[PDB]
Amino acid sequence: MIRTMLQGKLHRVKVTHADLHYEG
Amino acid sequence: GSMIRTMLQGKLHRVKVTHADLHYEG
Amino acid sequence: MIRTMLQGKLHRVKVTHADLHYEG
Amino acid sequence: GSMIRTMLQGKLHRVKVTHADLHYEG
Amino acid sequence: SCAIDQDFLDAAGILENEAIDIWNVTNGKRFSTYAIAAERGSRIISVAGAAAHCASVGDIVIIASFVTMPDEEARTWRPNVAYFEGDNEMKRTAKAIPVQV
Amino acid sequence: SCAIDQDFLDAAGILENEAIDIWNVTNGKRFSTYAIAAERGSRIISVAGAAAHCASVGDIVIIASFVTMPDEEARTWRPNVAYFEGDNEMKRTA
Amino acid sequence: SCAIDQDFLDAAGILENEAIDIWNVTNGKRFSTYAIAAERGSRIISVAGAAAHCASVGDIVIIASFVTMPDEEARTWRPNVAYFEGDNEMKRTA
Amino acid sequence: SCAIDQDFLDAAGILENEAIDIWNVTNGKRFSTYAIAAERGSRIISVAGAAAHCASVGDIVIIASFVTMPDEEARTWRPNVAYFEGDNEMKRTAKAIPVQV
Repeated sequence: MIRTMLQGKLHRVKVTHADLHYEG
Repeated sequence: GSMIRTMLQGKLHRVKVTHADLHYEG
Repeated sequence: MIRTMLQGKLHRVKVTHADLHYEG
Repeated sequence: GSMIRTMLQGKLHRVKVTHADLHYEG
Repeated sequence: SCAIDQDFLDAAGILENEAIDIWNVTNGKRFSTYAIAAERGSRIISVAGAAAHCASVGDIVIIASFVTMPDEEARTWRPNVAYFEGDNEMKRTAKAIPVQV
Repeated sequence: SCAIDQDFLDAAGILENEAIDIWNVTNGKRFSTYAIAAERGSRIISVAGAAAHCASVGDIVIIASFVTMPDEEARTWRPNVAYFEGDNEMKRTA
Repeated sequence: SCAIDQDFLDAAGILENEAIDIWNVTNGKRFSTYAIAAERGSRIISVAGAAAHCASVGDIVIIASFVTMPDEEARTWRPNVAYFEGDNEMKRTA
Repeated sequence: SCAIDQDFLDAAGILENEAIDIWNVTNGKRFSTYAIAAERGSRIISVAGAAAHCASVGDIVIIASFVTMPDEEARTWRPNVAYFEGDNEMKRTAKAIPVQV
């Protein structure tokens, strides 16, 4: 029986850049 | 294979939310 | 490398019953 | 373990939709 | 959750208690729940509880399940698909071998 | 986080830090997070942060966990279900 | 279904009947479905049924597949990425 | 997709090209994408393309990854959590052993 577990998290980081035209 | 299924392991059915906080950092 | 694949589907079935008070 | 990761296998980046049909039974 | 005529589960290879995705053709809503068996021949597709906010009686939906397997096997994998018309009548085929003309 | 009374986690077979899905019967919202244990006997179901946009105090929810297993095992598998009423009073059957 | 030119599937390492995520750059909608092959050289990206509520002809989308693997493998893994412009003209780099 | 200062990836155990869930505390949106590394010490959290419809500059978010493992191991599993304040300043601790009073 295989469980899905939280591996890790970044808690309450702030978005510094956002744009529809950035790649990725 | 072997082909692996995703199955309901368990559930809490119709529990009531007791606390809700946008600001609780926890 | 493990892939996630469509196992099966029911194509264009019609919902016959719906209610917020049904169990499950 | 072993602990298993979910990784981007591949992607089609910025392809354009050529056909869209609610009624295509396919 | 979502109850489904066992005959339909048999055809699609979907199991009781298996995770399923439901894609509502009528309203575009998409959600994930788990399957329960309804009586064989009932032709029932029932949505319960929270999921009843996402589908109504008469909506046309696609119900799917997914499995994992290694890449080598996945290259030749074949899904189990059942097609429906009208009042949840499952289409053949599977045509009978012609014995009459 | 979604903090959940440890007794409830035990009954449903849900582990601390396990992925869970929450289906809100009251408002129809559906989201996924992870479980953390609250004190045994507290009867707490607590939503925090982003998840507090999806549920409020008083809302009735279903909290589910999913596991993977081979087909043969899946065909005889019986989920761990706990049913609630009242002041998050737990029963074995509905 | 989401039917996709087989050449595009080959370049991204996506298999017929594999689960895919579609992220619509044009309208921000995000959904998951499965891939079916369209004829090689057709340059088709076709959405059908329910998924046609989430994308329209002309929309720019990203189609991704995810696999699972152990951590060590994951740490050196290189995804198969195909970049598009114009009349769904494919390149190896951006 | 979402670019993240490598120092933050290191602390959370999140890998380049790994599936991540992003939960937007500011607007309640929840979505899944994959991680890319930003320059170490940049303190960047960048959202690109379609995902830019779900988060704006200044929004507070939680970024998580999940792994699978057998139940026996999962019972004692410990996630890698990094906490932040202000302008993406990672909090200790990890406190220094008291050597001064």
